[PDB]
Amino acid sequence: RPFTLPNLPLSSLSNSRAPLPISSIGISPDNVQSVQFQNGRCTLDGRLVGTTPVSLSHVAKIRGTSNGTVINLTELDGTPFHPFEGPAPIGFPDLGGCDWHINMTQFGHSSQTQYDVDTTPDTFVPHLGSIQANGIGSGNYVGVLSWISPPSHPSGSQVDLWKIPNYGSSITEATHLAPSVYPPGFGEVLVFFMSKMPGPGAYNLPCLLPQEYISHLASEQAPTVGEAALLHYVDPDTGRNLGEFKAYPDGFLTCVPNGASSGPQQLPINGVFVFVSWVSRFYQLKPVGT
Amino acid sequence: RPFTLPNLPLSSLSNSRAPLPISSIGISPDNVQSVQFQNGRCTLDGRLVGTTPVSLSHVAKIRGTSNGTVINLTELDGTPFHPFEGPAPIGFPDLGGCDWHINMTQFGHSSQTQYDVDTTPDTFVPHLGSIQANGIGSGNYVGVLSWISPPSHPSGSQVDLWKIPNYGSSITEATHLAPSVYPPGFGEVLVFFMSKMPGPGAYNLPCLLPQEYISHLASEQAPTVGEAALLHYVDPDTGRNLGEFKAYPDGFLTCVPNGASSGPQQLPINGVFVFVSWVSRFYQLKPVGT
Amino acid sequence: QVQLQESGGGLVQAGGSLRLSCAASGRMFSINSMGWYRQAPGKERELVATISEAGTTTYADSVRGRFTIARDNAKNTVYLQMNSLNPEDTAVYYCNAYIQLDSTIWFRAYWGQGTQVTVSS
Amino acid sequence: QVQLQESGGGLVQAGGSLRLSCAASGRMFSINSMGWYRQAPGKERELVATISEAGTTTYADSVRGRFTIARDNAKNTVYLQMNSLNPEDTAVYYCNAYIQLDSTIWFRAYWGQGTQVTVS
Ligand SMILES: C[C@@H]1O[C@@H](O[C@H]2[C@H](O[C@H]3[C@H](O)[C@@H](O)[C@@H](O)O[C@@H]3CO)O[C@H](CO)[C@H](O)[C@@H]2O)[C@@H](O)[C@H](O)[C@@H]1O
Ligand SMILES: C[C@@H]1O[C@@H](O[C@H]2[C@H](O[C@H]3[C@H](O)[C@@H](O)[C@@H](O)O[C@@H]3CO)O[C@H](CO)[C@H](O)[C@@H]2O)[C@@H](O)[C@H](O)[C@@H]1O
Repeated sequence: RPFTLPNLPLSSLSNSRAPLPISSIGISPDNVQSVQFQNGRCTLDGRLVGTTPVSLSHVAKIRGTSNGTVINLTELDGTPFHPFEGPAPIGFPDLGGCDWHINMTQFGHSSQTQYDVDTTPDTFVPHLGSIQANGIGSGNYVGVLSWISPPSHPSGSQVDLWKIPNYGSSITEATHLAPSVYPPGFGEVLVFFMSKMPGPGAYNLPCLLPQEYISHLASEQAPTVGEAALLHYVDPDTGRNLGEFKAYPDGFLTCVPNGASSGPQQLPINGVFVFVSWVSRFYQLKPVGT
Repeated sequence: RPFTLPNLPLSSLSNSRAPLPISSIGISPDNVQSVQFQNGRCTLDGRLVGTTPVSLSHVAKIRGTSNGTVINLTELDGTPFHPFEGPAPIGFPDLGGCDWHINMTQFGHSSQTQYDVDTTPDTFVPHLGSIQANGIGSGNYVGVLSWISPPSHPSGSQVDLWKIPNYGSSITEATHLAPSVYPPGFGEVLVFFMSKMPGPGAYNLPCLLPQEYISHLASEQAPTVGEAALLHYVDPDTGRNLGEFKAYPDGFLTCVPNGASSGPQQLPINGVFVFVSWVSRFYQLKPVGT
Repeated sequence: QVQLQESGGGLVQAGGSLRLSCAASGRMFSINSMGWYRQAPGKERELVATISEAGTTTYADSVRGRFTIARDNAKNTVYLQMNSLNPEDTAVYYCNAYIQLDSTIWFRAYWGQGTQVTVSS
Repeated sequence: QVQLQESGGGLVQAGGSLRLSCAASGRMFSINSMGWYRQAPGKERELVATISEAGTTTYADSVRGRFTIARDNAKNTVYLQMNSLNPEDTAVYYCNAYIQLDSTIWFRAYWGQGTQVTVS
């Protein structure tokens, strides 16, 4: 099966770390030199990684039973969560550097409840299936991430959505995280898909792949023939190539920007990524901007 | 381009009328002899119909500015909504027969607010871009459907998700609805994808296509060569054919059930719909159950 | 179009009686409840009486025992007879109906144009 | 593993002095604030003092002027000098630290084992 990407404009696609429309292409600040997102992780031959689900209806959601003290998590369908098979149930939010506000509803009952999640206390152990109830009364709930706010601890910290939470361990390896993603070098920077996230600030949530890419790749399961996939970002109305990109087998895109004030961030979002050919992982890209 | 459906199990896909995971296959009650859903409407060659968006991040969502009395709607990206091109902005909820409870958030502000929507009052005119604020204070919001409850009018009515709301008119045609979908007859009934919807009842929300089918079809844009697409519902672990189905060009599936207690509703949801061939609309299906 | 046409009303002395009628017309698939509302200038619209399609009637507290609501399903007409009228009943009276345009579509509230009722003293 | 180990404490006469120290060890990327908390019989755990990595100090009202918090970033150790101890200072004292396991990961609160301080 020849490798393909969805023939859909980015502006009609969704973030993969929260159910939000894509609003821009971004690159990370210079002091961000690797990320370890657990959602929005899919390889080019369609292998889901981390806590990534196939569908947006599972993204940044929680399910569990509160006893007034803790919420004991399950998978979103009510199946038990198996610890030490992943850092959290599938779809569990992975937004570090903020407090979460999760809208909780119940099957068979009225009303919604705002669930406020500090991800720093020692009671936050999603990797063992338990997080603090923080006032949520006993019952079975499904919650979806609704908005975010500055982290409660450390006090006064700025929001930093380039991080993932600590899923409840004193050693990195114990939580079976998806591996980190690094810029491959030679001027290449990672490309992120940004979404505006509600809350008391100008919050921009980055992810590595739109959710519709993930379900497409998981369905296609195309053999990754090459070391890197050369892409063109194409304006669908004219067909003109707005810039070359590389998609790497681990499931991320890069580009050589030659500028953060004139580069991929300045591209329009009504464009489409088109696979061109398999190239060497060392194929040197033409810079997007000047 | 050969016609395809996503190679993904139904249980991993989403409803197209709300961001909910699919939990069962269903057929309509006997007294439901046509539906007119405005979301979850896509042709087999990828033409979006009604208010259907490409991505789940637009589904059952609203955006607009309240003045305390009315909410003046826009499209979800904030661009103006132009009346008389459809019944509502893209993605606007289409759940008739219930009250809506929409979780409202804002960019740049804290907090969420439950917005309670009666769809019967004379102030509910989404097709003209305006709905009653019902206590929502002044501001710009984004809202997503969170849960539902029995309709306020007529008082005492049961929830009936086989309906769509009246988008604000005294003449049906004024709102430019997507056309109704009818069972073709001769033992063929429409097939629906069910999702559990939170609220004070055992609410099951039917839709005609999973959202991931819609973004696949919109991307593939495969020419509809035949009058109907013969499908097999296949268990991915064994490869066994669990039943024949027909997908019709307007974007709906049918089957011959031979029973509501023994038919498609009893099929497991871990299966995959696989395109077999183009057939005549007169192709006689083998019954699913006994 | 759905159309509500009201008739009746007018001027009456305190203690007198008046009758209102309202006809629903147009292409429609179903009609549920029909009712009467009233609004005086500067005040909010308030319920007076409703009657369901089965004939079940509900009245506002201020008018129970004095007003009578009736309905003719074959003509889709609702009637209000008001007895023992006092000056606080002076208002514009509106006909109301919850109508289902088609079998696939939910109900909508439709309103008549309004008829003035004036009770002098 | 990331671990917080407390040392010091014990029994002193009222008016006396005590020093508490807490060392953080294990593989970690950064430590933000470090602090001391205490919990007395019948009460909830409450803040005593915190110190940021820049050295900024905050104290509870009940101990301002008597207790002093210090920090040595090179050894990742936080210190509490307790002077003029009175019977209301009797509690189990806990070391606290917000630590980043790796550069990609957000902070987590870690606690020491807890050490009794008794003022006779
Ligand atoms: C509005 C609340 O937001 C969350 O609490 C956050 C907390 O909000 C505080 C506001 O910043 C402040 O203006 C004042 O109103 O007090 C609020 C409550 O403490 O701010 C901290 C950071 O300092 C965190 O961001 C909290 O998450 C939410 O948890 C609350 O339930 C409220 O919705
Ligand atoms: C809990 C509320 O739900 C919505 O109001 C619905 C309304 O709820 C009523 C309950 O059914 C009743 O038992 C009691 O609790 O009063 C509630 C409020 O009136 O019920 C009607 C139907 O009779 C509709 O379903 C309403 O939508 C919501 O709008 C409210 O804000 C509350 O969350």
